[PDB]
Amino acid sequence: PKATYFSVEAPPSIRPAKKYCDVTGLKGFYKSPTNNIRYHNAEIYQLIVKPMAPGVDQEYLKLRGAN
Amino acid sequence: KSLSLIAAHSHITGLGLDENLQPRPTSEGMVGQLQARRAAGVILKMVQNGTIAGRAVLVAGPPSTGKTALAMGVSQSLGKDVPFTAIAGSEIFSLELSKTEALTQAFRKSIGIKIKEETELIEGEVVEIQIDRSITGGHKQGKLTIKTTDMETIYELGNKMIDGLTKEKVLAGDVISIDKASGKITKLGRSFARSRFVQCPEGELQKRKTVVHTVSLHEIDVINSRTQGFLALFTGDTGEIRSEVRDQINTKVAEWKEEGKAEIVPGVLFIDEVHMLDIECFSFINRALEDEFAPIVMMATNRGVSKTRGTNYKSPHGLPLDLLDRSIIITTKSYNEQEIKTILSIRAQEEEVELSSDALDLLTKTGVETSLRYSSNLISVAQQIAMKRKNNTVEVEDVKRAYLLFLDSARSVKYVQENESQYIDDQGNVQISIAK
Ligand SMILES: Nc1ncnc2c1ncn2[C@@H]1O[C@H](COP(=O)(O)OP(=O)(O)O)[C@@H](O)[C@H]1O
Repeated sequence: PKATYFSVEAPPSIRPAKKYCDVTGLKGFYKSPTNNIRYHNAEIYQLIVKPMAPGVDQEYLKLRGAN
Repeated sequence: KSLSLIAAHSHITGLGLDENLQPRPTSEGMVGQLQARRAAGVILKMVQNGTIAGRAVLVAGPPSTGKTALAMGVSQSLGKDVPFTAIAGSEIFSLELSKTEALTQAFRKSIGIKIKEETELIEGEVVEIQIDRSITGGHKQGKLTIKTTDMETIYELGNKMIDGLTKEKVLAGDVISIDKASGKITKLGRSFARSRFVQCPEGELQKRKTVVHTVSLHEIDVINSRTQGFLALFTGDTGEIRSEVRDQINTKVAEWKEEGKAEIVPGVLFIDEVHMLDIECFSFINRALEDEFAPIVMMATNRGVSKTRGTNYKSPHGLPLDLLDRSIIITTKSYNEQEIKTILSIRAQEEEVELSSDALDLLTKTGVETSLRYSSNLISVAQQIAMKRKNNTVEVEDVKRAYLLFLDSARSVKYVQENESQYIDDQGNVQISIAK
């Protein structure tokens, strides 16, 4: 077995990747349980993550491809 | 404060001094001895400056003139985070340690190192803890929902957190503080979910903090002396710590001060009734203040020209001459009528309910006549016999009853003198029988 277009596909990394905030992009210390959104701190949480208008969480996760 | 009942020096909340060190006539529970109180304020400002090492002060005077009150006032006005060790003259005669060793330990307990450390702490309320405990092997997994007033988040937990949460069994709604570095959770309590209680934690989970640590040099000496652990600090079997580990700790402390990750806080060592120390102890104190890491020693004595223990000659204040040379002396005087009235007023105000004014005058007259301490001890028993009469105030006749019952020193001495054969003398002669 050998292929060209599929054997040059890069395999997933063995080192665990760095976690980042979804809306700001710093360290996501916390992830909201209901929203599944990585967020940096409290004012980010209560200012963006709580009053977010529904359907925006999927396009949030679409950047990381978790939608 | 821990558990504190009413004691002798309980009214003293510090030196009653202004900003220019001039003593107020009555402030912070202390009245009188204004020259001595100004001197104690100057010594307090010395210790608070912290640039002067190894001075000795000698608080000498008549008994019951407030020397221990002055030292307790200095200790109260110093506040916390500055070490204070109050020992007596009979403590250092140890059955296991030598005299100079006990003096060295007491010297090094009053020198402190201040270290600022920044740690990590996560503290919140557990909304819900789940564990997917499908243990096909040793691996297990679970998730934790932790909430504060401004946080609500879910965590993915590794195996060691599952082990740490199996013990110290956290239910939903409990308040926990997690140290991520050491993996030690503390169950502060349960939040307001009754339907011991603690308030729900405020926002900003994962908040670093600075906990300022002050340890004495004696604890570092006990730790660095390798065969004694920190259990020697509680058990007391430190057992003749060697000089080389002390020298190593002094060099390390100088290195820490120079490189700036530790600050040294000088303290005060108080020796009550210093006249009971031997001449060997006076020699070690005589040569112990020349070390740079030596505290400000306070000594209090109430003896005249007396013998020095371990010798046979007499010396002033019960101390040898070179130790008197290496110390400045604070003098204290006795109290007149108004000072006795003010002291009894303050002690009766704190200790119990109010007195009638003629009873307070009778207390002041008795305190002038016999002793201040005898009147202060008469206050409480007069109040108790007033409660036995079922009256709120303390009258003159309750004081008369307590004066009839509880004798002072002079009446006891006199009554011993008229009844001599009933008692046992130096030669062990006593007439127990009453007939002929
Ligand atoms: N200036 C003062 N202000 C308030 N209380 C005092 C004062 N002087 C002495 N006392 C009180 O007198 C009692 C005995 O005094 P003490 O401290 O034993 O004197 P000394 O230290 O000279 O032996 C203590 O309860 C103390 O509170």
